[PDB]
Amino acid sequence: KCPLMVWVLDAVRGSPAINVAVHVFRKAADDTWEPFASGKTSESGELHGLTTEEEFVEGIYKVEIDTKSYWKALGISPFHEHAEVVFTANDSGPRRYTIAALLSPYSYSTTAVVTN
Amino acid sequence: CPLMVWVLDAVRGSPAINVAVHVFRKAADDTWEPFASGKTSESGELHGLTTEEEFVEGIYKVEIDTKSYWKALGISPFHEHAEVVFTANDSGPRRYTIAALLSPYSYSTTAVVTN
Amino acid sequence: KCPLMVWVLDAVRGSPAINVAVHVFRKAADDTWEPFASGKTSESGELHGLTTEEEFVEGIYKVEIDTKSYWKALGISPFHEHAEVVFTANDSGPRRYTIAALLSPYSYSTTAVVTN
Amino acid sequence: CPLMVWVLDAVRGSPAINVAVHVFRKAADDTWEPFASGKTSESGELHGLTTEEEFVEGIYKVEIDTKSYWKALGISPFHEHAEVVFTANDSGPRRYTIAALLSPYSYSTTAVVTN
Repeated sequence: KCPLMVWVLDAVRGSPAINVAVHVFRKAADDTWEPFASGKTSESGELHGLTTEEEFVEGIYKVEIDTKSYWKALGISPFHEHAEVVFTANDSGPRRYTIAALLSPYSYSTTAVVTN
Repeated sequence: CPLMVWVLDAVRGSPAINVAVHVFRKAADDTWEPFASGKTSESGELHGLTTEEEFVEGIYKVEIDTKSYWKALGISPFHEHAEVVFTANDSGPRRYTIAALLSPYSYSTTAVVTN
Repeated sequence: KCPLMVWVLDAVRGSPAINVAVHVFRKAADDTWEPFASGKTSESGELHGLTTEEEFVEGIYKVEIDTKSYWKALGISPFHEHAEVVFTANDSGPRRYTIAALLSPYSYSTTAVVTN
Repeated sequence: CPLMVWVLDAVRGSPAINVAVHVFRKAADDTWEPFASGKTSESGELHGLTTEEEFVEGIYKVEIDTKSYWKALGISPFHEHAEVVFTANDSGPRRYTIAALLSPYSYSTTAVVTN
């Protein structure tokens, strides 16, 4: 159903990271990043419905997570401007991508869960 | 130095100083016997826990006292402590660096094992 | 509903970590760890139904995740015997705990998501 | 040394050797201008990227070429590269250590900022 989902967690509060802006880009033929989809994480730290199976073709995608704005709204001084997750989407049978990001003011981790 | 612990603070972006660390070794009776202990330095490092002679094969548990660290900084954390349990020197002596990255509700640990 | 859930992900395969044994213990008055609940992660890497709101009283709990057996079944030589997550469960209004663990052969990370 | 990069391999429990790193600085026209580059050593460290004089205030992007690293090891990874984007030296000169921990489908990055 949903081919690309983003989950964001807050490692300082131990909670979902709510209202985090997320911008997805697709690399164009001229090597520039073209806006593809965007949204804000929900109360559960999830962002669903970014794209459809039809539109999400093979290509290089960048998921930018606006971490600095998130920390600033919480009164915390962070290190990063934003987190970037860059990957190739490949048709190798049925696939769904979940990008999980765990945020700390001076650190972050990201993991991809790719399922059939 | 066959066993070292390095600890970083992901909130401050700095070494985690004065973090207590207790190391245990599993005895023949399956209990955890105290093996070594210390506190991280201003660089977040803890050296000199043991010697090549004393660090024989066995199952070791490195307990990093993260709750006491966060409490001293006025932060109420989730975990009591981080626990790193591993078999050491089962294919001969190795040097181990246990790296820990701390957040109030999360931590990560990684081992760098060198021959 | 479910007060304690465990999620386990595999950072080498980018997938849920399936059939991972998980043992939960509660610290007794004599300072020993008493078995409390156990199970295996599902096809989604989740373990639900470990306990009930009635049984999950305030106390110190240890969640042991049998990572070495998981890696060995995949033909991978890991560092840790198991991962341990030790925490105090506190009544501070309605609370649900999700313990998330991300596994690599020589590293792991754990995060707690505590919600109302 | 005001900017250093340390990279670890979470699969092998070892430093990640020969990892290419490219650093960019945001120009007045909002484009990313090449700033410095290098490869991690046998210890997983990359030193000497820049000097205190050249490392002025600005927004920097440290690109760690993780896909090329995993491909050279016969592992097909998820990410193209890891990207660490930050404002540097906005309250005066600081020393930055960017630490990255790599797995085929995951990575973590942490910054240690010292004055």
